Amino acid sequence: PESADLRALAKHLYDSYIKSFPLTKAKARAILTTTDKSPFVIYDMNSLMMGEEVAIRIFQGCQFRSVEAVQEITEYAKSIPGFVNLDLNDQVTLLKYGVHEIIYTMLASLMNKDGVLISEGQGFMTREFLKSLRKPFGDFMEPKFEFAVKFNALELDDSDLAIFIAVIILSGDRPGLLNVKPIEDIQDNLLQALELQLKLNHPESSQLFAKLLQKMTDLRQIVTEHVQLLQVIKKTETDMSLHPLLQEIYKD
Amino acid sequence: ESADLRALAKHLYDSYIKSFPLTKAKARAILTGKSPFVIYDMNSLMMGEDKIKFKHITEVAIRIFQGCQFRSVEAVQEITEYAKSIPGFVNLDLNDQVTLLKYGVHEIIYTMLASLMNKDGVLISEGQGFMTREFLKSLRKPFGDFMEPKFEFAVKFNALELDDSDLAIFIAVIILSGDRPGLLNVKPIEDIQDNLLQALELQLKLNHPESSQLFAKLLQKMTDLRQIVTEHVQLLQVIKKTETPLLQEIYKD
Ligand SMILES: CC[C@H](NC(=O)c1ccc2c(ccn2S(=O)(=O)c2cccc3ccccc23)c1)c1ccccc1
Repeated sequence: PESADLRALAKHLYDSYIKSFPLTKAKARAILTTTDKSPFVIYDMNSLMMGEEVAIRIFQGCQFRSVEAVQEITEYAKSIPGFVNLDLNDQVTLLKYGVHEIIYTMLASLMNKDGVLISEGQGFMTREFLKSLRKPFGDFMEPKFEFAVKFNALELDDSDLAIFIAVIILSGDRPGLLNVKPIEDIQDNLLQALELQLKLNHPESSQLFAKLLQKMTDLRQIVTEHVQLLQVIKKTETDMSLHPLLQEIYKD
Repeated sequence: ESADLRALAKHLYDSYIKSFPLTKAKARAILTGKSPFVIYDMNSLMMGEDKIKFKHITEVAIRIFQGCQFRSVEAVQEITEYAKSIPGFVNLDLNDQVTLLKYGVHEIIYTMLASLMNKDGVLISEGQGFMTREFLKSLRKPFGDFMEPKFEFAVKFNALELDDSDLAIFIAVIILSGDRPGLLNVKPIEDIQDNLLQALELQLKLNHPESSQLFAKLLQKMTDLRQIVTEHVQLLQVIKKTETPLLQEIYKD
């Protein structure tokens, strides 16, 4: 039926997602669970030193990946049908507020309860090593880990994720949007696509669609705690700097 | 099974009716016209206190806040009784029942508060009154900023045009959240909620067939509710930091 259109939309978004994100969840899980693709593990200072201030070295590295990620997400967004046709100011707005939610959603795919893949999967940084950086740097990663642990339990694959993150981008409740309605119509179509996708890809997973949507609460709260941490760093490390792209994303 | 979900929908509606005296259908009749005393300024407030029987009258802003808390306490008892009607709820671990209510009553209170609101104000005292939104945000800081976010929420929420039969099932879903901190047996909670969510989905499709993804949009509101509740405590604490005994006990939250 029009189901066909919805499948086509799912298929389109999956395709674009692979084109946009060079480290998929499927690649990630395969690394986490071979010989040619095993990661070097950083769990302390010497492992770090052999892998290549320390907490600032790590934070800066985290910044660069963050900037790279926003770049990927921007490319993916433009593939979402209708997105580029929206008012430019709104495109920018949608990007600014969607970027964190997508970054942490996808970061889950790179995480297990013990650590997180880095440097395209070549490296693996342990939760405890990150939990042991000087305050409050030692505390930026725990809520992401906790979220990922619950989120990974949903057992979503890349094809699921492609649609879900498209749904996130097209959030008409973002502050300062000029034309809510066209955004909401793209999102309605994306939601229907997502719903169908979940029903077909996880036909035993009861009300998975609802549980996925419910996980927006946790995402929201994570973003909030993160900006608070950024505000402390601002005043303590005045020698330090946020990347301009990241600056603009946190302005309001 | 599709008949069973409607059985559940109907049971929850009947219970909701027995538990919540002032329903949305009732409130909306009163807001549109078919008649309440209005509070739009300081003079009208005073006249309202000697017209409408207020049960909390024991600054001005403080008096209004205390009344809002009297009501909330009342609502907690209504929500509690309603939750007992939710199939499976009583059969849950007693500590878990207590936890679901404790973390759930606030989201539900704001949910139902929206049934009593429009862009211009809110029904009070069982619909005998109506306090204007302008008169609320005319109150001194921090008090002028406490109902505004509720109003913004309600406007958004009320646009979904839910009725009481819809809301009954939505509220039950909220109570049966398996992510409340400190639960001991999450399984039967999520189980019940799954059943409630199937019920809700079927309810909305049969009662709002023209609204394609109403289910999803309602689910998105649940996160809005958590944001509201989270933000509300951040003000509530500082209110215990402006208010300076048995009474404090009665309203310990
Ligand atoms: C968009 C927000 C952004 N980034 C994050 O909040 C964040 C944190 C850890 C991340 C990512 C993306 C990957 N990881 S990671 O756990 O794999 C990671 C943690 C620590 C150092 C890393 C260094 C390089 C690559 C990944 C790293 C984003 C941000 C904002 C301000 C400052 C720093 C970072």
